[PDB]
Amino acid sequence: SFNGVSEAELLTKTLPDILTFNLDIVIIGIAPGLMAAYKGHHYPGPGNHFWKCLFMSGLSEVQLNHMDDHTLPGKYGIGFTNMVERTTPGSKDLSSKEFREGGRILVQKLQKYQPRIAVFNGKCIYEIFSKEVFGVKVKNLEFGLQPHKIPDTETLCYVMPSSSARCAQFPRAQDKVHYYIKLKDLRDQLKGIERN
DNA sequence: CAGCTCTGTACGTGAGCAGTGGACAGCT
DNA sequence: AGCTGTCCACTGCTCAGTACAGAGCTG
Ligand SMILES: Nc1nc(=O)[nH]cc1C(=O)O
Repeated sequence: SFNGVSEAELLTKTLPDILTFNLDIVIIGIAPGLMAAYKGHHYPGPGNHFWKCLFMSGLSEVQLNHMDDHTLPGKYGIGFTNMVERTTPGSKDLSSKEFREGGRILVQKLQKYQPRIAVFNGKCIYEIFSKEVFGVKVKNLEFGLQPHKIPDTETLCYVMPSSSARCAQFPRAQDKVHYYIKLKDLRDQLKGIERN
């Protein structure tokens, strides 16, 4: 239990997406966790490396945490959303129907606000997104920039390893910070190419 | 065969938890 | 000195997606 709050109570709770227009980066999660639903703020968890990697990459340029998430769209042009709106404990707890339902809702949100870069935050959520939305399932899928824009917009797709600490292949935030940096370079490159 | 999909299985760090015990001040 | 308590340093845990092998497909 979290400070006396049952897990069943957290499952009923939802984590509201923080979204505006003209955003440089929208961070797409898998689906909000217990700690995330509890705090009412994105990427609380003690481990998750999100806020650590955000600082180490120089994106935030100051060390922040989940409570500053609402100030991100204004200052840093960074938004938040999820593949699945439902509050879930882990990824293995999600079915295929839920992912694809969330896939439709996600792409509709993405083609609504239309940011510069739509950043997936996992391996798996883009695998399903690419198969569902683009109808393209590629063997040996890779991280980083993707060949396909979301339909009828200019928004690029960028894939990163999940900021969750459950991932053994990327044990430390030092391992995942590499993609955050390249994301920053992509953002600066889109701004410079636009002003040209 | 060859390739593709599906299921299950195993894998590292470092933050936080409860339990443990040593340090140690306040007593008499 | 002897006893008893709090406090905290420290312990041993457990816990927050991804790659891949192999069974079961289909061409
Ligand atoms: N973006 C996320 N949000 C969550 O609530 N859990 C996990 C992720 C993730 O793996 O990116």
